[PDB]
Amino acid sequence: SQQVDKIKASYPLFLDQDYKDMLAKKRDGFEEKYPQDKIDEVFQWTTTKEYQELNFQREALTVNPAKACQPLGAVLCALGFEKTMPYVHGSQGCVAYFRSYFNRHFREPVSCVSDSMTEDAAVFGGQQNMKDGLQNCKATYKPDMIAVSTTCMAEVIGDDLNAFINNSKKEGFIPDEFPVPFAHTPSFVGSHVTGWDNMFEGIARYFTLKSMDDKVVGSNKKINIVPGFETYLGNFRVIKRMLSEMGVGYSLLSDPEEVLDTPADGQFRMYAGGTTQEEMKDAPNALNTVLLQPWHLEKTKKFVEGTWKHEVPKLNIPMGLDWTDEFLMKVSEISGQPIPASLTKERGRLVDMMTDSHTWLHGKRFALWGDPDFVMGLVKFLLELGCEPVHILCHNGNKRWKKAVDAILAASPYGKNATVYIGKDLWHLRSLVFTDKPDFMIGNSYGKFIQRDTLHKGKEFEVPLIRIGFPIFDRHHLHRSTTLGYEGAMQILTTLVNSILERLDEETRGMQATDYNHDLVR
Amino acid sequence: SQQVDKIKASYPLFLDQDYKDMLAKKRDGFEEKYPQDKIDEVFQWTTTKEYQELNFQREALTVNPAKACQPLGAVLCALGFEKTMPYVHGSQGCVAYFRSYFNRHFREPVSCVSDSMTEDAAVFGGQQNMKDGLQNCKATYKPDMIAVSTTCMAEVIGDDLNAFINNSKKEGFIPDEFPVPFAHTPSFVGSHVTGWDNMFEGIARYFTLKSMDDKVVGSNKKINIVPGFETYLGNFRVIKRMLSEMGVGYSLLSDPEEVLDTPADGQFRMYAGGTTQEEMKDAPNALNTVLLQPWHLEKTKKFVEGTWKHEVPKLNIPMGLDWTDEFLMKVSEISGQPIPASLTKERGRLVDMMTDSHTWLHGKRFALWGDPDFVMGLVKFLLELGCEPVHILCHNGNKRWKKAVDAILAASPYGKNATVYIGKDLWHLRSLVFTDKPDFMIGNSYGKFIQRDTLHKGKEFEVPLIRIGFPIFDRHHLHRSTTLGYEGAMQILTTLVNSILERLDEETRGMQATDYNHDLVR
Amino acid sequence: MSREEVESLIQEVLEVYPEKARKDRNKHLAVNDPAVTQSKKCIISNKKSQPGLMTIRGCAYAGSKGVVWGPIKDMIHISHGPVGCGQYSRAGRRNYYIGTTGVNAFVTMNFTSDFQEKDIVFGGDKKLAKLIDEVETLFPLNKGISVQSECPIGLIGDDIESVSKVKGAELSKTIVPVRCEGFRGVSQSLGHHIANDAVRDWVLGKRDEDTTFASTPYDVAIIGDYNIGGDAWSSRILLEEMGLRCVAQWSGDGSISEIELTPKVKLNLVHCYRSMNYISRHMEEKYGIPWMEYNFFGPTKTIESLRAIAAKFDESIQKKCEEVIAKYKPEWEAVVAKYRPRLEGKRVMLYIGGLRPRHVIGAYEDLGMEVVGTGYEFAHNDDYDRTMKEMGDSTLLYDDVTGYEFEEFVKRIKPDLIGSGIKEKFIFQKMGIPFREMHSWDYSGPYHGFDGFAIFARDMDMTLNNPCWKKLQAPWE
Amino acid sequence: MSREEVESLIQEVLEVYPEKARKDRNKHLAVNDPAVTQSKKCIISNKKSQPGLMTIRGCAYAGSKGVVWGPIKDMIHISHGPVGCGQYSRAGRRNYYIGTTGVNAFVTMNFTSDFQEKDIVFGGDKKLAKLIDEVETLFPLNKGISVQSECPIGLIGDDIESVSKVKGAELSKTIVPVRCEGFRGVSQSLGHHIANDAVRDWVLGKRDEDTTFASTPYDVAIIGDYNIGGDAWSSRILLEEMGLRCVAQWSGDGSISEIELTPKVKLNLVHCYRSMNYISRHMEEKYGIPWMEYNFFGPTKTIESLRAIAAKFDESIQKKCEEVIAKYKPEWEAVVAKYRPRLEGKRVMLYIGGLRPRHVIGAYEDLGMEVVGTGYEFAHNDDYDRTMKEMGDSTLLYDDVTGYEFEEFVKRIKPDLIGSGIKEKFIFQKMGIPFREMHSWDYSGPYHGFDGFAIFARDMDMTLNNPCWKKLQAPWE
Ligand code: ICS
Ligand code: ICS
Ligand SMILES: [Fe+3]
Ligand SMILES: [Fe+3]
Repeated sequence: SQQVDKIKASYPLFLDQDYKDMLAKKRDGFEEKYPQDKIDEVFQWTTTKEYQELNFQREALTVNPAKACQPLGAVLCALGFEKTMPYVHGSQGCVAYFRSYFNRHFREPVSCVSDSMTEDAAVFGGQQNMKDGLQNCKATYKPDMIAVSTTCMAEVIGDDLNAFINNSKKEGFIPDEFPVPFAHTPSFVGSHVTGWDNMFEGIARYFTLKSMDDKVVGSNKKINIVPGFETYLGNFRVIKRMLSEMGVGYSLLSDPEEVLDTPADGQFRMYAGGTTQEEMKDAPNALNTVLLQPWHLEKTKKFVEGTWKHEVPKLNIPMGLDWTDEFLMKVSEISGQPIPASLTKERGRLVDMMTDSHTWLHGKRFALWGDPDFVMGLVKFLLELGCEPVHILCHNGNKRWKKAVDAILAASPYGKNATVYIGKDLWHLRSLVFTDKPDFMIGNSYGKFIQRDTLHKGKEFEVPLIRIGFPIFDRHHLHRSTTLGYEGAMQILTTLVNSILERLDEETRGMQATDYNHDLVR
Repeated sequence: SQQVDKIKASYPLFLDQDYKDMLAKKRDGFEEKYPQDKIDEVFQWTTTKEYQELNFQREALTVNPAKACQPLGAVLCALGFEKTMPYVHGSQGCVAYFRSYFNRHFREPVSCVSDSMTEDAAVFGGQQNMKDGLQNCKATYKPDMIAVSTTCMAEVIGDDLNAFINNSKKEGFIPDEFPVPFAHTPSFVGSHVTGWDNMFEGIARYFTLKSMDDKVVGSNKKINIVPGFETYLGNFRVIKRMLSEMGVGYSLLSDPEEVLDTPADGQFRMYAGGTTQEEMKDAPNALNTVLLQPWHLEKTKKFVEGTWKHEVPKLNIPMGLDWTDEFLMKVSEISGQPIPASLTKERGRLVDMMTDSHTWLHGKRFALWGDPDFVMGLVKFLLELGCEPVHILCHNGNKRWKKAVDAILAASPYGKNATVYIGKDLWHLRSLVFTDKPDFMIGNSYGKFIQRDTLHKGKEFEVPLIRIGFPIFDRHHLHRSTTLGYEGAMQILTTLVNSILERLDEETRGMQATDYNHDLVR
Repeated sequence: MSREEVESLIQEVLEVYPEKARKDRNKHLAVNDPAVTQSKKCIISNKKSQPGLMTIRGCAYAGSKGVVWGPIKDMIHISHGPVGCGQYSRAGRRNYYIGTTGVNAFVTMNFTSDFQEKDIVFGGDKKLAKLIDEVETLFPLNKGISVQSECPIGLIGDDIESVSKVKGAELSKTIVPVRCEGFRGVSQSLGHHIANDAVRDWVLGKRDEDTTFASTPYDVAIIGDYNIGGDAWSSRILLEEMGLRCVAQWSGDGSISEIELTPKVKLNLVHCYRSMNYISRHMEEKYGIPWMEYNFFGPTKTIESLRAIAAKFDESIQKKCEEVIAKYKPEWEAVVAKYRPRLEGKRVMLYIGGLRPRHVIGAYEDLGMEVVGTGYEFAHNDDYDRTMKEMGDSTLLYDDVTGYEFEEFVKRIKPDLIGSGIKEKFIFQKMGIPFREMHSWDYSGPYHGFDGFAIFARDMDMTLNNPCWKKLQAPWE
Repeated sequence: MSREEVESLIQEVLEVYPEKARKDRNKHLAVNDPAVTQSKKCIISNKKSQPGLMTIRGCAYAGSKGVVWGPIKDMIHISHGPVGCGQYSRAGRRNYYIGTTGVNAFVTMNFTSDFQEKDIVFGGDKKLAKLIDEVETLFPLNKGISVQSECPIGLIGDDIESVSKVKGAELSKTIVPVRCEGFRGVSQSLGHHIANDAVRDWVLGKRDEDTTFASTPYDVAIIGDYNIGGDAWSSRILLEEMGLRCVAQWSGDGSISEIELTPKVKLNLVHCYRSMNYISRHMEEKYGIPWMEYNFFGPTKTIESLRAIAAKFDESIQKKCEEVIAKYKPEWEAVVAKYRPRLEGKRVMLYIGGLRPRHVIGAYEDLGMEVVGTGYEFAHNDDYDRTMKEMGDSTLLYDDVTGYEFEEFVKRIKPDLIGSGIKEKFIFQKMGIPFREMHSWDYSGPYHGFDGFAIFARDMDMTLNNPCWKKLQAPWE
């Protein structure tokens, strides 16, 4: 039943007595459910150290991974170029999924097309799909450029993207001068960040490889910035703002911030902003190229150093105090621009915030996961705050990255209880946060189920989730946040300390039991 | 006892069995405590409609007020002027309290001095205190200006600030040219916002009353901005940024944002930033004066219109969508500057966030309190979101303000269940949120005790607190936030929708009980 | 409205396409005439999508793993292949269930083989066998395993059928191989068909020889309700109030024992014909169980459905049906009285998957609303046969609509409300048109049944009449 | 060291003052000599503050309402006057208690008469009477009412004593008038004295004729512990483990019945001499109860204190004392072993109210730390008498230090750590010097007793050795 003045949705509607009785009847009569005592015993067992040993002996089974496939990264990279249509050569279900994933993270329209290869292309290839799809896409959505990636169907059958596109051009399906960069993005290799790297290298090669003769390093007095796979609009914005404050000429290559933040003013803008083709053509003339997320920009680094002849600086991701300092100093050295007083003051304000919340931050134990560069930047900032990373997980990390993170940890006393895991998933992490309980988790929305499980063990065992990373599906507008630079460090510090204080307030709220510590002033 | 490797603070140390037993022994043996059944019965009674009827019959007793005394506002206003020392004529305990209050809100040093009047001044006045204090303050802290307010001791004995300061100047304690504006700030009248108004009017009069002869309205091509009592640094910053984007020349009068946000770089800066004396002297030459918080800037309005001859626009506080629009349009009309495309895009982005979050915001019921302008701006924005303000409380509001808020409420269907209370305190509001339960509270840190009480009734009766306003003592760095303009509206929208979703996640976390609704995607 | 105007609009929209794409897309757009019964003569459906045109369709893996098999709570469903497919589909669909996740229910988890290059080159059958052993060790209370093939499985020479047979015989466990590779078919619909075939071949008949389950003349099964937001529960309560015993519901909040018990029921109640007609027809042939379509969207359809279902049984059930209708009448009448004045006259366009574009029209009409356009991603011609008599004259029909087409149609028709999926939502919100998600119910619901109707009406009012839609134009421009 | 260097620093700091201010402030700054036990010949204290110099001192009302009376949990304390005073002092001091706030405890609430202009002009006695009636109606479980006068009450000639007497007789309730107007005295200290007088006159002797309380030779009262962060509880557990019975606890977590029962104890244990010496001496004269000062800051002081207290009773208590000391020895020994190497050699400056600047020194020395400077807001000359012998030779002493003075002293001395209140914290954090709040324990604690010592050591280490302090200089500056 419903009351017209207070209508109830599924929660709490299904807690009504009639629904509870009906569900109990269903369970008892037809579900053949394991007895509740068995369920409790098995759950308790899944929280144990012996279960963790079994769980970490896994070799073939992956449970709740913390990564996606390459073409998602390729699509995100393609979205950062002006009037560019991401085009995925392969099956259309992949594109439906990529679009919905990005829709739910950004709450914004995401444009992407496929050439809808079917069983027929499994024996004849997808050349006809490519020709007709390029013609249809260009005619219908009027892009200035089509950036081609691949699904695993196309990769397994070995579709030659270069030959297909060249034949499409010769046969008049699309003009010969129409830019169609391409990249092979096999989903059984690496992850979404690798797909971003491959797509970016493809675009850069397409625009610069054959015209290097008239290129002179430093002639345009700019620094190229490659952000990598970035899902916080504030990060693009803060890099632009920081370079503008220094008076440093720059070229952000793959800038999707406008197309992912269009206003709601009565019209649908399929394209907005983005790196122009002229910027990509002129990039080799820059002073140097800075890679913001080097640990998944390796192929791009190889191309930029080998072909553009730029001496790409060895810089970490500009996260936290020290790495932001190092990034700014390297930019100052490259451009000859001094670091202005505004950035010095902003740095001092971040230090001020640190000195204030240090008493609440000190010694807090964290489990965290995400992409390699983001994870290592977060680890470095946590060590700067006097916090203890305990479980550091990166499903798509590698041995070299793990060694670098271990060297970061060894440089600080606060890294003594930390362990870095690569190739492990969120079921592994669930076991870890049961058997070596941290104070909090920092990760994406998939950590909410771990918080649910730890609460099921008991309130004293619950590990609250702090949502930083990608994807974030169960909160609104957090994609507007910043994690890079002093501003990002400030936002992260605020989030962390206020999560700590919110948990403390929750634990001390009980009247006449724990509220002796429910202080007004913290 | 303590374990050296896991040391416990008061919570949870005092939950140990030995401490529990000792406290039970203390209570049983020596406290003569009412039996727990009586305590439960009285609490339950305090949650009732009959108790609320008794509570709202109060005429002489105030419990948990939601306002402070005038000189606190006067000190905040004085802090906004360059190298200015707030000087409170009266008792030193008041200054200790003002400084601590602002320290805890801003987490920054707050400079303020007293002339330490004692019982001797109660008999013979505080003229000598004024002379010696002005001399000592100027000699020691080297201010460019001393802004004098009063505590209630000085007001009750009727100390003539004008005569005292003039006598100090003639007798050589301070130079005759040294600016010493003053204002009577009686704490038994109005509240802290009234003190801000009085101090600002005093400073403006001191700098402009006697030099009006050569003043020509509009000759400096600027608009004066008076922010009033403002405790969000983001608000000053957003007003400055928005006026700079429009290319509008402006003069922010009483700008304390620099002195309340100094960097931690190894030196203590007692003064920083602030409105200059030249700006105050030249203010009458502006095109017009805009008051950001008109409902406590009445005396300032009288002086600005009567003496400067500025036609002060009738504008609401620039909060929400419509009032930000109206503020920008009035500024455009006054300055002849068009509204630029950046502000149009920012407005469209706020509208986009509204459309993205409307399904979760719609129909949510709120109790809120704070200062009049802030409260009415929040009410207007909540009506724009499709939310239902239910209990609107302003302890320092008046009848005319209440009528204006009632007219705002009547203009929207979402205001039909709203009631505006003036002169009521947080004990009244506690009764209201028990007997007509809203979904959330929006207010300052004093609402946490109401959340505690509602939780004590039961989890189903708990009303979570959303901390917006002043003071905020139990979270860190929220004073950096913004509430004005499109940016402030965006921040508030994000806070509200994510508070809603966080509560929903909490209520649906129980495994096999309510987690059927623990959705990944919201 | 104004038929000739609508065909004009169809032609003007079509002009932008190249000739092959234009000729193809012309067959997929028709102006409705309720007199027409054979929809093949007007609109074409269930064809391949045009490359490069931004279709909304999914793949067969979505239709099988995402739709049919995934909701089965007490089984573990393995996404066999590279990491993407299981990750993008993890918990994206709100097929609600009661269980202890990770212990005895597994719906919102993502089990995958996470194919690497070596698994592509040297095959993945041995990895599959080891994975199944790992599943058994780590999730002992699971009641069966399904293997949902992604694209590379079909492309490379993997044979998951023999692995499933061998391992299932070795561990005495039901292991269901599903060849739902995403390149098969043209949409989610062949995914439905493949999944139904897997159910029939590996699960449905396990208890053909077992006769220990006690049956009654009032035994029914709910087929093709996936319990989005609790829809199936909100329908089941009405059915049981009518005096029927719901032995099984497929597949939302479904368990493998319920599937195995289905052949023992007296009547199959089919909600989604598109996805479960295959198994319903099979059950009628092999077990003699009749089936019927029903509709619990809005009070008129719900009342008609309850009366027809009760008519399939004795007089006592019919009396109970009249009692249920009488008991609920004031609730939906109060809903209508409160929300019809706020929605009367408003016009809606829809674009959804295989069933809901026609199934929800009755509820809109119960709120005095008109559906001026509807269409499907992957429906078949029988679905359009039902839709045309459901829809009014001169209304627009679109099959497998492209993003550009739907945008142009909306810009011309200018409906007051659009109901579609997540990939269209923000487009039309930017266009300033209220939008309700009609797949996930915008994380709201349930909408089925009398209790669902109140939520439906509240949601449509709160979105259609929201103040945000009046603020898209800045006062200065 | 270098006594001459410190005296020169005092002179150089003083030069900026005008002549009268400089001459006054010269008497309040001294270089320590432990052999000098007559501090009056060396430093002066408990004098008026110099106007305009930014003192740290509060006022009588803070010393009475904020310090002595406010912690009494089962009474309702009325801030009589305008709104500011009660609001700024509401829950600002962490005097912990067990109770049901708003029902039978009222510590963190703010009851006030909220004086308006008409109350200033026509007086406030009638408003006070009506307020007391309203309190009785709305908080029936309150066990007494105190009236804490703010400045205007003394200025307008209001007679709160007669109102309190009349209403208390009318309602058979204890109503305690306190004339703690903020203009009285020169600091919180006269607030302490006024509050103690109110306790003596209106509460302490209510049970002089009552002989129904059963007493033992081991009855003690804790006087002058306000239970900051639970300090008094962490001390009470040690006392009870020694075999004593703590009848009363003034005033943290205190109740009015405990105050009334205090005259029945055998020994008064005074923690804060400065605030409660008045009532302790009164109790000795009137009831013959001896009193003694103790110190539970750090293992050395607490061991000495436990032994001295046990020496006042028979041999069984002394045996229990040795057992308590033995039981706790490994805990504080482990704390010392862990944290002394991290803090050995570090130098601290302090500035606090009236007791702690000398009481915490032993705790600092137990971690191998030196107090190179200390001072008081409102101490008296007996306090400096006690302070000099505990501070090192040629250390700096400052009474009622101005903000400028303390900043200059810190700039010269450059201690490794400063302990003071909230108004100095961010000043010295911006100067890059670690700072611990020594009033509120930085929202940490307790620090008293063996359990408190571990928290103290962890706090000092976490702040002193925090990495933030090494980052104040930008690498490009
Ligand atoms: S199964 Fe089908 S697309 Fe019948 S694949 Fe799709 S939960 Fe739709 S119109 Mo999402 S044929 Fe169900 C459907 Fe309808 S996922 Fe749901 S809403 S009634
Ligand atoms: S009462 Fe006094 S200022 Fe003795 S007014 Fe003050 S809780 Fe201080 S040095 Mo705050 S004479 Fe207590 C004190 Fe000491 S408030 Fe506390 S820390 S031991
Ligand atoms: Fe959006
Ligand atoms: Fe600060």
